[PDB]
Amino acid sequence: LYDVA
Amino acid sequence: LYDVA
Amino acid sequence: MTEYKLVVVGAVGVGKSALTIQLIQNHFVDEYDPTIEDSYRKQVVIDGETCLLDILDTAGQYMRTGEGFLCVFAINNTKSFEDIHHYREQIKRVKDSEDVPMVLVGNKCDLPSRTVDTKQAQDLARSYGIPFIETSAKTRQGVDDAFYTLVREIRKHKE
Amino acid sequence: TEYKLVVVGAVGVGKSALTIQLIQNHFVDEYDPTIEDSYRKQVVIDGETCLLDILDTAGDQYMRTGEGFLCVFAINNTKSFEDIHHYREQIKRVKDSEDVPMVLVGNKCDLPSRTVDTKQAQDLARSYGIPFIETSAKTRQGVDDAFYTLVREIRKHKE
Amino acid sequence: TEYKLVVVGAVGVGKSALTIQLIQNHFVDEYDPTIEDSYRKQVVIDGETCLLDILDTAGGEGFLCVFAINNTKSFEDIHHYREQIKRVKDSEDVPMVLVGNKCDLPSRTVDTKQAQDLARSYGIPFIETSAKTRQGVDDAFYTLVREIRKHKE
Amino acid sequence: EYKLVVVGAVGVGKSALTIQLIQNHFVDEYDPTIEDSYRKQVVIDGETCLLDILDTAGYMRTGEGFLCVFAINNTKSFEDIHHYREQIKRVKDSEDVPMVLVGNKCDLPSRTVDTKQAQDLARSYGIPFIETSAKTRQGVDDAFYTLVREIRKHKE
Amino acid sequence: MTEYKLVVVGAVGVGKSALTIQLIQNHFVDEYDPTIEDSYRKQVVIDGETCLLDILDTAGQGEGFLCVFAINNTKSFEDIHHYREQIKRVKDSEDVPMVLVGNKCDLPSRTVDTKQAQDLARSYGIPFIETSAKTRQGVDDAFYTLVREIRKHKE
Amino acid sequence: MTEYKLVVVGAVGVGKSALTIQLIQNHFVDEYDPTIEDSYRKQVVIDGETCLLDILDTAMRDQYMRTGEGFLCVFAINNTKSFEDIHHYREQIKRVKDSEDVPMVLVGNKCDLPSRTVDTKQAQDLARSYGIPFIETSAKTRQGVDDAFYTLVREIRKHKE
Ligand SMILES: Nc1nc2c(ncn2[C@@H]2O[C@H](COP(=O)(O)OP(=O)(O)O)[C@@H](O)[C@H]2O)c(=O)[nH]1
Ligand SMILES: Nc1nc2c(ncn2[C@@H]2O[C@H](COP(=O)(O)OP(=O)(O)O)[C@@H](O)[C@H]2O)c(=O)[nH]1
Ligand SMILES: Nc1nc2c(ncn2[C@@H]2O[C@H](COP(=O)(O)OP(=O)(O)O)[C@@H](O)[C@H]2O)c(=O)[nH]1
Ligand SMILES: Nc1nc2c(ncn2[C@@H]2O[C@H](COP(=O)(O)OP(=O)(O)O)[C@@H](O)[C@H]2O)c(=O)[nH]1
Ligand SMILES: Nc1nc2c(ncn2[C@@H]2O[C@H](COP(=O)(O)OP(=O)(O)O)[C@@H](O)[C@H]2O)c(=O)[nH]1
Ligand SMILES: Nc1nc2c(ncn2[C@@H]2O[C@H](COP(=O)(O)OP(=O)(O)O)[C@@H](O)[C@H]2O)c(=O)[nH]1
Ligand SMILES: [Mg+2]
Ligand SMILES: [Mg+2]
Ligand SMILES: [Mg+2]
Ligand SMILES: [Mg+2]
Ligand SMILES: [Mg+2]
Ligand SMILES: [Mg+2]
Repeated sequence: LYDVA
Repeated sequence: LYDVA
Repeated sequence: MTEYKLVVVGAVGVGKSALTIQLIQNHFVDEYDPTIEDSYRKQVVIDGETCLLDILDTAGQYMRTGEGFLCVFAINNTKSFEDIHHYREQIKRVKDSEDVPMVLVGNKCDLPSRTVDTKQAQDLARSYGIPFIETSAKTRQGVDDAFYTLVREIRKHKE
Repeated sequence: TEYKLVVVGAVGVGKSALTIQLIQNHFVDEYDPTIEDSYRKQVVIDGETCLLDILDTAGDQYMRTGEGFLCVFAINNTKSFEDIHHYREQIKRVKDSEDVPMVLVGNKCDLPSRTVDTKQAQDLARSYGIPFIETSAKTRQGVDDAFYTLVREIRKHKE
Repeated sequence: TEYKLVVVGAVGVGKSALTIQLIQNHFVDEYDPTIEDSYRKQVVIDGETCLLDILDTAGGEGFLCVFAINNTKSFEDIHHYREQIKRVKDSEDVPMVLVGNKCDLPSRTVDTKQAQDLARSYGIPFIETSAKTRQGVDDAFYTLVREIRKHKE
Repeated sequence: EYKLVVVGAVGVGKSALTIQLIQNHFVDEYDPTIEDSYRKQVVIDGETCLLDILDTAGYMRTGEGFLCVFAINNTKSFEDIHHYREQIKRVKDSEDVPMVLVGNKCDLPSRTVDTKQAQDLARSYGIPFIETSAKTRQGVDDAFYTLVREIRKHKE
Repeated sequence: MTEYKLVVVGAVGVGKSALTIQLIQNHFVDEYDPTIEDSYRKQVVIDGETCLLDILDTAGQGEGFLCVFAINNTKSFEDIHHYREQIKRVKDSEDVPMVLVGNKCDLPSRTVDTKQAQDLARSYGIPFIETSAKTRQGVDDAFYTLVREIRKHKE
Repeated sequence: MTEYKLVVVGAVGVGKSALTIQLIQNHFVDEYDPTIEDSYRKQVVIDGETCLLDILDTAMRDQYMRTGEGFLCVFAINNTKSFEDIHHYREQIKRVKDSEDVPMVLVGNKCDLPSRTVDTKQAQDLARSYGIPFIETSAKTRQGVDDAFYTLVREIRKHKE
């Protein structure tokens, strides 16, 4: 529920 | 990381 | 019985002991070994109250039961003044708390050898709310005021 | 005298930029929406001497003693504008109260690249009575007014 | 189409913390200031596509002379750094940008005045980064490219 | 006919002031761990006097004028002035010794010790202040010359 | 150059240092060790003139003396004559400039009326002000008015 | 942006640098080593504009004495040799630039001294014999110190348009 792309 | 100088 | 367990953090050569041993032992410590730390104590008629300052003149190299810490920099320094965050976040890290009673005091204000204007020595202290005073163990300025104002900060936090 | 505020919102709206333009005074080019400290600053609020211990939340002790929430959307967004109920009810969900002091502000009104007209940014805010303002941390517009107006909302609720 | 940048500065300022935050994306809690690789990354720099092959030195087109806003020694070491860069390139006009790192800290002494009139004493841009926030972190390197573009044309 | 001393820390430019006024060129580097008793005649201030100077690095009894010097691109040095203020008053066991606090190396744009500090401190003894930089020969001679005025004063 | 060498005499507990250090170093000394004394100094734009105050904050154990009592004292107010005649005794003169000031007048816990703090001051001609280092009241005017007394005695 | 590359030519002992370091570094240079010459600079709110004075006290040097957009040819008003080296540094400036129309301003420096011989007449008819403006500076005073540099920009601006 975060990460990057 | 004690030293005198 | 009424008591308080206080700590005195800071760098070496600022005056950590000079405050501990001018408020307690009552005379300007010409020099005290910064590589030792005893847990000093003294009863004083603190604020219309009878309290026992079991202080600790720490030097690194207790700090759980630290009720009120005395994080202290030097006004004729700057390295000691930039170590505030590294002595600040230390105190928060151990107590794992972002609201621990404290007071950042500016020691050795008796020198004209001074650089850290009261501005920096406020906006920073204002940046944790916590009080600020300007001591000088050669004079006994806010020396007692520094410790006394920590007690109120302890009284507050609980209630 | 003191208040412990919170700033809720999505990523990319401006949550911290308001907290770090009212407090630290400069447009933060980019502040990671993945870290949150409990910032603070004393200001001469509204004929009064008050402490804004804010919190730039990014999804304890605060999200309960959140005396006033800065639920904020972006005027050049749309999903963030649509996210405020999941932020509207969240605030009411925890506090289990249908009357919590909050102010819906519209951030980044500095952009001409905008779609969310003031109508939206009113009839929605009129559907909670709580005030609305239009901020932009690149300008410091209603930046202080959003926080200031929240204080009036706290003072009211109690009395 | 690329640019070859360098990052000079003292120990304890945050030379690498910028250099790995903007390239590898995370605040390096502590990077041993005794090593230096020639880092690189492709980014859509400013309406263009360029390759920032950098080098955070510790003891060439655009240097990143960097001081710490919570320092003083590093701030006063910039001539020993601003002459060094001029000394190598035997040129009195080499593109650079003096940035003030780690402005996230309230334990700060170097006011923005110092961190301007000094930068204004070479014209070269000034920003204030803090690799714990990614503030002007990219802005510092991005602005350096602009300084490279100028000098040619 | 004056015996002067140049007190200061390492890295301020103690030697740079003594060898640019006397030997006339910017000393690219002087090994501070050494100290001669340097001298030079100059037609000081409408008068003919001999500057037998001393670039101390840690006379200290006949030091008629101490050139207590800090670096405007330092701070540890500017803070040490008390450690050097009291030194001079300690030896001479006197709270009134002719001196002049000068801010050396004002040529560098990396300056933090503003002229305010470099005055209210100097104002906290009355003793004059100037701003030298041996790369320029600015107040370099002015610092030594104005010390002479302070020696003449104390006597009369 | 223009200067004045002043001395601040009085008992312990009045605030001899609180006036020296609030005029000069600018902040209420919450407490100052009454067993120390430096010869403090400061340049100020005294009275349309550029004069240097090289003061002295004596505690025992000169051009103009700042003989001072506490308005919330009585022992300190009754040592004036002994601090008076001390000043006369050294300068072996009955006409030395000074100014008797009443310090710590910011306190409501006061007993020494302005009457006493005048009839006594009127019994040497020399002025009288009421200072309080917590406020910076006549603090400077106490020192400033001394300079005029020095200027007078000369010409 | 808005930049201007200026040069300060003159003899030794007039105060070429004193004007460069009073306008920029803001204090009276009691004595500056005449054997050195850096390319000083400073941003100022010039004349309803924002311009950058990259100056050069002469005593890259090709790069400047070649794009010296405006030269500050300066004599001392308590001199005469420096005032006679007028024709030697202005032919110099028009030699390199191979131009008889180079923006410049002849200033009379150190007009603070009562020991002056070069009347304002000389210090006009000559400046009138290139049209270029004249002012009277003194770095210990900051008189026309900035006025000399500011008026040079006007001459740079004009020459183009
Ligand atoms: N002998 C000596 N004393 C110093 C030096 N630097 C500071 N002091 C004095 O030492 C006093 C108190 O020492 P302190 O700083 O409390 O020891 P620490 O706090 O454990 O490092 C201060 O009031 C200073 O004035 C030094 O280099 N040598
Ligand atoms: N150029 C650029 N700017 C960005 C980008 N992401 C964020 N920003 C800027 O940073 C702000 C969004 O991040 P921010 O609002 O501070 O995160 P939050 O406050 O925690 O929600 C916006 O105002 C943008 O101007 C990006 O990818 N590129
Ligand atoms: N892991 C760790 N990091 C620290 C500590 N103290 C400071 N830091 C962070 O580590 C960084 C220092 O590394 P850095 O300055 O990048 O090394 P340099 O640029 O090569 O000199 C600073 O930005 C601090 O924020 C510590 O005790 N431990
Ligand atoms: N730029 C530069 N200057 C240096 C270097 N090494 C030494 N110096 C100079 O060496 C001088 C220190 O010696 P000096 O001041 O004459 O000795 P002192 O009089 O006893 O303090 C400084 O003025 C520096 O300018 C170097 O590597 N680079
Ligand atoms: N810690 C402490 N400080 C005091 C006490 N009484 C007075 N002071 C401080 O000492 C200051 C007065 O200094 P003063 O007595 O006038 O100097 P002196 O008269 O020459 O000894 C007052 O402003 C108080 O702040 C006391 O009982 N304890
Ligand atoms: N009386 C006197 N004045 C001097 C002497 N040497 C230099 N000066 C003064 O120092 C100033 C030097 O100006 P400066 O900017 O260094 O000249 P520049 O190098 O040609 O630009 C002149 O205005 C002179 O009045 C000297 O031996 N005697
Ligand atoms: Mg200690
Ligand atoms: Mg954020
Ligand atoms: Mg490194
Ligand atoms: Mg030496
Ligand atoms: Mg006393
Ligand atoms: Mg010159």
